[PDB]
Amino acid sequence: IVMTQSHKFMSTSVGDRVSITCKASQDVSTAVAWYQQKPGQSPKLLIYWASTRHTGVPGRFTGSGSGTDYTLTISSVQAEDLSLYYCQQHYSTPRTFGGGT
Amino acid sequence: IVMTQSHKFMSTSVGDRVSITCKASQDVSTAVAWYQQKPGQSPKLLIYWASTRHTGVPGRFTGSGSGTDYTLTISSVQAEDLSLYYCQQHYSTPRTFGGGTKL
Amino acid sequence: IVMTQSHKFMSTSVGDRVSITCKASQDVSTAVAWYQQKPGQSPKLLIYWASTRHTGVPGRFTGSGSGTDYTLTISSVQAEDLSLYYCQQHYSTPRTFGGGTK
Amino acid sequence: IVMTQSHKFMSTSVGDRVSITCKASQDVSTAVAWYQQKPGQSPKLLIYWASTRHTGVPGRFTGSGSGTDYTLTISSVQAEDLSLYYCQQHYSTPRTFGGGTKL
Amino acid sequence: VQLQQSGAELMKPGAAVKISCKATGHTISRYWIDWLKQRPGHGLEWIGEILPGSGSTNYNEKFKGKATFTAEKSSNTAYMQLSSLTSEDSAVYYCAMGVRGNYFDYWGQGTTLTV
Amino acid sequence: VQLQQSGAELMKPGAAVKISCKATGHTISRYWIDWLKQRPGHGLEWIGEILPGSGSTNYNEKFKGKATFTAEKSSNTAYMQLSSLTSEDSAVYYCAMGVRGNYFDYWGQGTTLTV
Amino acid sequence: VQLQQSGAELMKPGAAVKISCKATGHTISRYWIDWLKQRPGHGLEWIGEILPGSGSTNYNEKFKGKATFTAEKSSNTAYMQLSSLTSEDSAVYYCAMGVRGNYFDYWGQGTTLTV
Amino acid sequence: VQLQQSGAELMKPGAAVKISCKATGHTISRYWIDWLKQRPGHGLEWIGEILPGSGSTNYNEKFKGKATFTAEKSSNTAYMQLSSLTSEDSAVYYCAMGVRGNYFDYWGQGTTLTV
Amino acid sequence: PSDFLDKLMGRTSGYDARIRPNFKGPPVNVSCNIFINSFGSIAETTMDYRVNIFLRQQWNDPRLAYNEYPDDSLDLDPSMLDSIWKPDLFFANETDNKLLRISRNGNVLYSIRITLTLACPMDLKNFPMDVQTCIMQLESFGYTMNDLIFEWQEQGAVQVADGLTLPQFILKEEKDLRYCTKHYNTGKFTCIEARFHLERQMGYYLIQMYIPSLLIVILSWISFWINMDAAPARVGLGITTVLTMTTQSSGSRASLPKVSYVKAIDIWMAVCLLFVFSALLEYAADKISRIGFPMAFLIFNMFYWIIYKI
Amino acid sequence: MSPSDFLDKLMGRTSGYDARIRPNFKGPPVNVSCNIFINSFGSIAETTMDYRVNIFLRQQWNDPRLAYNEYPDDSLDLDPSMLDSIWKPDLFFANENKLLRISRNGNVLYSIRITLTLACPMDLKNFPMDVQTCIMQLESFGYTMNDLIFEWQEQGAVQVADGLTLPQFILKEEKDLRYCTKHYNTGKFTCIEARFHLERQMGYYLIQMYIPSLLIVILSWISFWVGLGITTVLTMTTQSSGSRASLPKVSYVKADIWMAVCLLFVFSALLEYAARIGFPMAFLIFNMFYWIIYKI
Amino acid sequence: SPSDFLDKLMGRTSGYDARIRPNFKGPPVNVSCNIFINSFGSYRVNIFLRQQWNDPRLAYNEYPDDSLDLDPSMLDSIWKPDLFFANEDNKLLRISRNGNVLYSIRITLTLACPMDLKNFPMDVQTCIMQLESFGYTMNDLIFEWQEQGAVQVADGLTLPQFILKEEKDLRYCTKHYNTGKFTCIEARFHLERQMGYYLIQMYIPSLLIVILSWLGITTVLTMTTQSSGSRASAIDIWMAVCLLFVFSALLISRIGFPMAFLIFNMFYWIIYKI
Amino acid sequence: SPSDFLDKLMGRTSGYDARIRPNFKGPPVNVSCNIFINVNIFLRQQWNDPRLAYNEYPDDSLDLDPSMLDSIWKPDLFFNKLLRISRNGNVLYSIRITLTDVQTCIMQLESFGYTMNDLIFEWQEQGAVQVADGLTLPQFILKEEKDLRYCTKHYKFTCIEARFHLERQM
Ligand SMILES: *[C@@H]1O[C@H](CO)[C@@H](O[C@@H]2O[C@H](CO)[C@@H](O[C@@H]3O[C@H](CO[C@H]4O[C@H](CO[C@H]5O[C@H](CO)[C@@H](O)[C@H](O)[C@@H]5O[C@H]5O[C@H](CO)[C@@H](O)[C@H](O)[C@@H]5O)[C@@H](O)[C@H](O)[C@@H]4O)[C@@H](O)[C@H](O)[C@@H]3O)[C@H](O)[C@H]2NC(C)=O)[C@H](O)[C@H]1NC(C)=O
Ligand SMILES: *[C@@H]1O[C@H](CO)[C@@H](O[C@@H]2O[C@H](CO)[C@@H](O[C@@H]3O[C@H](CO)[C@@H](O)[C@H](O[C@H]4O[C@H](CO)[C@@H](O)[C@H](O)[C@@H]4O)[C@@H]3O)[C@H](O)[C@H]2NC(C)=O)[C@H](O)[C@H]1NC(C)=O
Repeated sequence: IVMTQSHKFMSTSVGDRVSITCKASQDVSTAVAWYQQKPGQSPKLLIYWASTRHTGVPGRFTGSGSGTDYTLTISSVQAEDLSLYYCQQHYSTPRTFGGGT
Repeated sequence: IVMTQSHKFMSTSVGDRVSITCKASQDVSTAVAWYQQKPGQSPKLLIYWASTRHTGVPGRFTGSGSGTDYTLTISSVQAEDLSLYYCQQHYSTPRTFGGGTKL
Repeated sequence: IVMTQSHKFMSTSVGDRVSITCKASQDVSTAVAWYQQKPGQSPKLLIYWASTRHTGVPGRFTGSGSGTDYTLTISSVQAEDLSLYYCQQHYSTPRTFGGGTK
Repeated sequence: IVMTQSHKFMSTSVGDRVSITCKASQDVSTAVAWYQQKPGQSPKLLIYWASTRHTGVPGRFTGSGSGTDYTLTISSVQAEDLSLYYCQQHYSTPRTFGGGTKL
Repeated sequence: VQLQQSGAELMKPGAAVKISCKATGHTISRYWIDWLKQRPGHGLEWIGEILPGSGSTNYNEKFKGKATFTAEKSSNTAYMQLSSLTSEDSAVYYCAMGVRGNYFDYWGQGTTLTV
Repeated sequence: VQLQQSGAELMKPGAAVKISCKATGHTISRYWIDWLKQRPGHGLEWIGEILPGSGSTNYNEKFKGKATFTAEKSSNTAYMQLSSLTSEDSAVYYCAMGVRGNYFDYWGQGTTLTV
Repeated sequence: VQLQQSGAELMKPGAAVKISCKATGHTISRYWIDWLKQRPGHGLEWIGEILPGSGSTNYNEKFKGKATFTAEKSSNTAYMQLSSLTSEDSAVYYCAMGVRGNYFDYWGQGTTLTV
Repeated sequence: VQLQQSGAELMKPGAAVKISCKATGHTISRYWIDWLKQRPGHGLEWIGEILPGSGSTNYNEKFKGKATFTAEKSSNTAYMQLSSLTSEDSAVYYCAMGVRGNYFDYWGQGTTLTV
Repeated sequence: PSDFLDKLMGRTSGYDARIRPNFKGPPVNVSCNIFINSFGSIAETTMDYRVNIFLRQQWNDPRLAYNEYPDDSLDLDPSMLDSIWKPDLFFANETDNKLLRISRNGNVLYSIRITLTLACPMDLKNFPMDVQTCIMQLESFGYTMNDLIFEWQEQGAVQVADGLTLPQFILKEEKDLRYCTKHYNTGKFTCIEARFHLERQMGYYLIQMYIPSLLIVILSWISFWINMDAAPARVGLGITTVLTMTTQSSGSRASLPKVSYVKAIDIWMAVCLLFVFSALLEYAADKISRIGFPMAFLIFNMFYWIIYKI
Repeated sequence: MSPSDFLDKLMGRTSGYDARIRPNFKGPPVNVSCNIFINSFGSIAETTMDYRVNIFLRQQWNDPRLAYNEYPDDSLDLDPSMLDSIWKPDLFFANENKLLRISRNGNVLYSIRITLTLACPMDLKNFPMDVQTCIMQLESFGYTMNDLIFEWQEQGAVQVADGLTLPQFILKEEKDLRYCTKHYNTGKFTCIEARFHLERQMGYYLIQMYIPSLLIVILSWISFWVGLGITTVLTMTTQSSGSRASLPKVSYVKADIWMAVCLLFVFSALLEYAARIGFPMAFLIFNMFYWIIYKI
Repeated sequence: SPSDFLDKLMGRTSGYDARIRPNFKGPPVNVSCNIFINSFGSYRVNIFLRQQWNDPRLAYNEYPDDSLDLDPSMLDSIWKPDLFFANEDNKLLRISRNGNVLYSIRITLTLACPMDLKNFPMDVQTCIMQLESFGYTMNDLIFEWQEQGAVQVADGLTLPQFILKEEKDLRYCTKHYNTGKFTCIEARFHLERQMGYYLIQMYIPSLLIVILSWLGITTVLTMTTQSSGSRASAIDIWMAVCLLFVFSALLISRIGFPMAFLIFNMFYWIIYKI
Repeated sequence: SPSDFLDKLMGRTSGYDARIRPNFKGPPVNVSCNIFINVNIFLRQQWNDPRLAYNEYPDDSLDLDPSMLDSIWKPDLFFNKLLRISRNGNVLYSIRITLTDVQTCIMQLESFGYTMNDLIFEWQEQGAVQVADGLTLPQFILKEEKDLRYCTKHYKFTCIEARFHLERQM
């Protein structure tokens, strides 16, 4: 199984709702991490097991997801923190990431 | 969870036996706890688990009652202890006290 | 278990085989030890556990048997012992010793 | 025990591959050993349990086979292995060797 | 065993109330120190007990957020914190220590609070 | 391991019997010793045996009361005792010590008794 | 936990690439070091993990043979090794130390290789 | 770990032949040593092996009586006694010490016997 | 014994042994007590000891009512020891011998034999003649106050058997039977403390260690009476009394553990050597040497034992 | 109301319960929330690295199919005789008597007494500043991160017993509750640890060991003001034998340096005699220099 | 029903029998194993074991992943390799897709060491763990190894009295009993005893006894009380040459004793450097 | 031929009670046992048992599992256990057992249920005592000859004793 985003480039204004979709064909677990990759530096970790925030994540970054298809929301989106967002899957032997959004 | 008595007022007479009841929202247990208080000072207890008693006490107490019918019975009514008492159930996690039925 | 033999004597010379069996009735399968007593001596054994002999004079031992029939082959004889033989068992409560011949 | 080597004098040349039959009809095990014996010497170890090679043997001597008929599969013949050889039975108490086959 | 409380105190509406419960004779983290609220007019009500060595608690369902607890080993006292002081503060506060049951035999002298 | 039996004795009809089988080489309280009545002419049958250390016994049903035993540790002997001697005491007594089974291998030189 | 990699480096096609992920602060022989391949254009992809004390590994099925690993306790690093550099080397190599899970939080700064 | 035997030897028919397999490099009382009969013109067949520590043997049903063994610890050898030498002794006797399997890896050079 | 017992217990009535009987009931009290088989093995280094206890406990089980037989003494077979309800006994300093005497109403008297290996925390007050509290706690863990409570019996709760000897102690008949209660984060649990008024006597070490340390103190009455005109005869044996101390200070280290406060026994070890370590300075510098030290320790020897005899 | 069918409704014969499977299979990893309570202090073993104590190991987790909608009581406890058919996590210690709560939502509490003398890797550089620390690690064996996660509870899940005293040491209140998580060939495991800091007062082995050596310091100086100096180094030889009662064979040197600095200066007076104020005051300028360092 | 898909191997479905070994009438399988230690001291070692084999009767095609962990209550009905140490429940289960089983044993066994005790300060204290077979001949199992990384040591495990060296000799120890042919594997643990303690505690104060010999009614008993702490639990040549040094002073030579020690000084360093 | 016939003579019928002795109401069965030392030892018994005979299986020296023996007869010998079966039923059987001047540390090997005349115990005739290969000991080993007799305890019980003759170095 692969972890693919639905839409490649979604964008809204400052501080609006977003629906990041990470498409999977089946429901295996909630064991999905999330990443951001700013242009020029390394990808850092935000959420682990789709519920718990990492030490250093500033608040509003809240992950979720249940069922065969996954979804979340980011309420207060800053104007300087729009970059590539990747999927993650560590519940099987292909430890594949996402395409990027 | 509630611990509801019978009425809001009783009657008293010197040298008799009383019979006051106290019920709950459901039929919980036989965890009867009457508390010895007076108007003005801090409360204590008189009866716990409907039969046993704390030390340093006036020994005129006859606790009874079980199940859906509780009964607190004084042997002889004194004149130095004219005060109201508080029924408690202490088996469930809400520790609800009594309402008050003024003798 | 009654244990006795009808026949008593057989005439032979030095160099011929002698073997007389017996008939029991119960299970004494490998609990047979035929003895031998002589006048002026002690009752000695010629076999024990129906197959073997005590060490020091092993010598003359040859014997077998199963169920109620028991043999003890005395093939190349000599002229030391001349007496009356028997048949016995020592597993159950009646235990007889008998005698012996050649 | 059905055990023979049905071929004795086979053709050979420098750089060939040959199929060998240590013939059996019933099952014994997947445990044979091919002993190569030069004339007037000792049969040495080259393969054991039909797949695992001993230290000191080149990569040409590769055993194969499964079930009844087992086969030693050599890849390239040099001028140092045109000789006699034997197979072996393991899973029975008469651990007897094969008949014989010469290159 | 003596359960000593603090004196009288008057607070403004919307403030917080900090009261203590000094326990002499034994260590402060030994037994359960439960807190009760004695308000006249109607019947009484339960608040919740704490262990002063760990801090685990069992709140009432109506009183989650209203009643919060604090403990301390060095001062040998037990604390109490309040929030959103409405007109239902006219009561007498007690710190009970029921040793051999969830009923209560030892009590404090009472601390007068009102709003 | 050797056995040494006692000497002969001339008793009366109705008297007692006392003989000894000296065991030189091993302790008397270790191995079972059986006494067999070797009467000529008739058959032979089981009497009963004892351990001279524990006193455990196993008699025959027809032989209760007639056969009695006596043990002694410091003499390395086994004492056979009889009572009410009839006219069939013409038999040679044997300390049959079968060490390794219900059969018997170790024997004495012969204890000739008659009445 | 900080991880320091090597600088920019270039190799010829068909050669091998040796990079070092220096681990400062902690012992090299305890935590896993899993390696990622970040190529632009397409999505990100995974290589395979190793323990620096046993050499145990679980490669991707389509990526076997291309990736070989090497541990060294004296340098406190982990080595990525390649062979037969084709035109698909346009990627950035990372060393990700997932300590409390098989997700990744502790990364390197990035190593620039291309063919 | 090697195996060494004695030189050439010849006897009469019906005599006894004593051969040895010296173990230089290891002790004789640890590994099993099996013996073969390499007769030219016929197929080979099993004889039987012994352990020089216990002397326990396992023969073939075909060749009982002909094969007899003898162990010795002072010279670290494993003998092979023969008897009733018929016209089939034209063979080479090998000491085959197989340790990690019932196949035979550690061979001897053999000893030429014929009758 | 078993024809009418098991059929009326599990089949036709269904005595559910994996729950407590009298569902929706009060906490079923007990009257637990001890009976000593033997004391002994009181160690002082590792401060542990072993006590054998004949337990027997009571309750009122309503599923022990009979109507067929008139008998009362009904010790059952030991095969059914796990088919009954047992209170969760654990110990805080940690043929089946189970004789159970049931009644008609259900008064079961179930016995247990336990050889426990208790501990005694020793706080030094005066260790030669102290009263040392060695605790003994009947503890419950699976049940709270709402389901199970332990009690002693009313008459003769603690008792010793018929005059058995005691290794280097005697126990007072008066004891303490307070009712403690432990508190945990799932509920408060049952605590039954039996404080032992336990003394010990110097009958071991009257011969072993620290009364032979007074063999140095009676030698300290000798190493000062001699005049200062003898170098191999006064400090020739005066160097002996400080190496003999090292042979018995290890005696206060081998059979004695390390404690927190200074030892009440070992306080007269160093102060007897403290006098002679100032008289060795006077060699650079006789009536005081003759009379002084026997009138210098007796002023403290009578003063010490009056205070520390309580 | 059938009080015996309540146990049959969730487990036993009906409902298909099995302790051989993880609760909420094909789902999230079931985390537990542990809390420990030490009971009995004793036997600091500097020879065999041991630390004898028994601890109540209570843990709270969630079970989906262990719920009920029949009885009104929320926190009902059970007897320990049921755990043979009840799911339990794999607990042991890498440095190497129950109750069963069944809540309404599915919370299960489970506490046993680990009877284990804990192994303790400690350092013994210099004990007035090298605080003794014993480490116990609660790492599992049967499940990876995707099935079972261990962590401490944030509300102060670790505590010391109330009337607990301790010989030769003191025990502090604050402690670290960080992670120690493992990485094996099977996978990676969930380790959690605590540090029990142990320091002393101002020396009982001052009184036990150093005062009998300081008693020789005055005794080794009275030769200044042959049979005395050899006897006092023989007394230092006897105190060196008494300083190895149960002490280990440590490759580095111990705060052993106090015995050695008094063993060095006792024969230096006799070789000076072989060769009155200046030599005993040379110790006091170092003894005052000695104790300044150890206040760290 | 994924709950009734776990008893497909054991219990009422497909008939797995743990008292019979699968892959029968066939060759011996390769039970490749690996060990893991975390703490050893006082000889007491805690060992975690890992294993690997295969059989056709434990395969499945229902679940896609290979890493499938059972609980430790599933060992009652699986085939166990009959292990025990010849010098002597936390058991992780694992079933791969083809049939590979990563089974494990936690070891609390106490090993003993037939070691060279002569030069105890400076010996390679080689110790052995025989992980050899019990219940079969060489027709059902063969003990082999992971070819790289067969021994793993924890990072913080640096205990005194010695160090644990990095290189370890690993070879075979193949057994031969009257039952049949047993497979054996071992691991020589090259323990080197460190210096420092035996110099400062044992050598130097007994070297100091030589220094105050540079008297005779107490230096003899001074060497006696050294044996009070060195006999209750290379060191014996030092207790014997100083047994003569205390008598040589009791029986040029002012400088001769540090010259009679100078022939003995490097005599320790030449021999006991190996 | 599948392996499902292992519980054919065992299992449900054929009268295989795991407690009663072989050769029922008949001859004694003697064990020719022998030991192996490493005091930890490793004893193995072997005896004749015609009850476990077979004809449909071709191999004679097969091997069973150490967990097969909860329904297999044992001797009642009192003071990690495998078994193999021959063609006629010569069952070799061992248990991993430990046992905690020229002296003999005596051993005593007896029956529990019944007396001697149905269960006799013996040694074997060749190499009944076995020693390890490279056993070094703290200067306290045993010599090469170990004489073998009975002791014949009575309570009549069998006995398997061995005189472990030893030496003592310096
Ligand atoms: C223990 O139990 C396991 C479990 O059943 C079994 O071991 C495993 O058995 C399976 C089945 O046979 C094996 O799978 C095979 O893998 C084959 C790999 O193919 C590649 O390698 C072949 C030979 O290897 C040479 O070439 C490679 C790459 O070119 C180099 O590593 C090297 O040059 C090799 O030659 C070297 O060999 C030795 C050992 O390193 C050196 O000493 C020499 O000097 C020499 O340099 C090659 O022919 C092939 O073309 C490939 O390149 C695969 O083909 C085949 O189809 C099959 O799937 C497992 O590999 C094997 N091991 C493991 C760990 O799983 C078995 O029961 C037992 N194993 C043993 C060893 O007893
Ligand atoms: C894994 O373990 C956790 C135990 O930590 C277990 O329980 C979850 O615990 C967390 C907190 O520990 C709970 O989160 C809270 O939930 C309430 C109700 O939804 C919220 O209101 C809370 O937010 C308030 O509180 C915060 C402080 O705690 C404030 O900072 C904040 O501003 C809010 O005022 C808080 O989010 C959580 O509800 C539970 N339960 C769940 C299902 O997460 C968890 O169940 C375990 N997971 C498993 C077993 O899968």
